Amino acid sequence: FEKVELTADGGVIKTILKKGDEGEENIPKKGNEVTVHYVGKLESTGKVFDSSFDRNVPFKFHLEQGEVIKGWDICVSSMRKNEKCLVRIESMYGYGDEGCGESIPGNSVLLFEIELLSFREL
Ligand SMILES: CO[C@H]1C[C@@H]2CC[C@@H](C)[C@@](O)(O2)C(=O)C(=O)N2CCCC[C@H]2C(=O)O[C@H]([C@H](C)C[C@@H]2CC[C@@H](O)[C@H](OC)C2)CC(=O)[C@H](C)/C=C(\C)[C@@H](O)[C@@H](OC)C(=O)[C@H](C)C[C@H](C)/C=C/C=C/C=C/1C
Repeated sequence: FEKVELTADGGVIKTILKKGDEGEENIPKKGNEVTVHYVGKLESTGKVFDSSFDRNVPFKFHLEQGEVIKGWDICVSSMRKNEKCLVRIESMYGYGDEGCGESIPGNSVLLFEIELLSFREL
């Protein structure tokens, strides 16, 4: 499995589950609205905290605008259209010491599957 470090400290590590368009490297760019599916779980307890797959509602955000946690901007920036990946995001690139509400404690390593479906620009 194609497995790579997206930050030099190993804080964001991506394993490719299914290769996308690697032949033509069809990759989104900063500012593009991206459409993905995802599932997120805590590495510590294994608890799944969210799944757009189970909702069956694809998730949209603008890439590299700080709309999402840094490890996501870094991860999705590296994905080819139709790629499915597993990404491990250390707390510094996630929610840090604060965590996120009742579902994500402080100092949490996060594991997400992300599937890049589509992207667009105005
Ligand atoms: C119901 O489900 C939520 C998503 C939930 C929230 C809580 C968590 C556990 C989680 O379960 O997703 C989760 O799985 C998670 O950790 N995610 C979601 C998928 C992307 C990665 C991560 C994340 O960054 O969430 C994000 C995290 C929770 C908060 C941000 C982290 C980065 C930091 O820089 C931001 O500060 C600004 C805050 C939430 C989001 O991905 C969304 C889309 C973005 C916003 C809320 C903020 O960026 C915001 O600015 C204020 C905006 O500018 C936006 C686009 C305005 C529009 C109208 C709002 C859309 C809201 C959609 C929210 C929905 C689908």
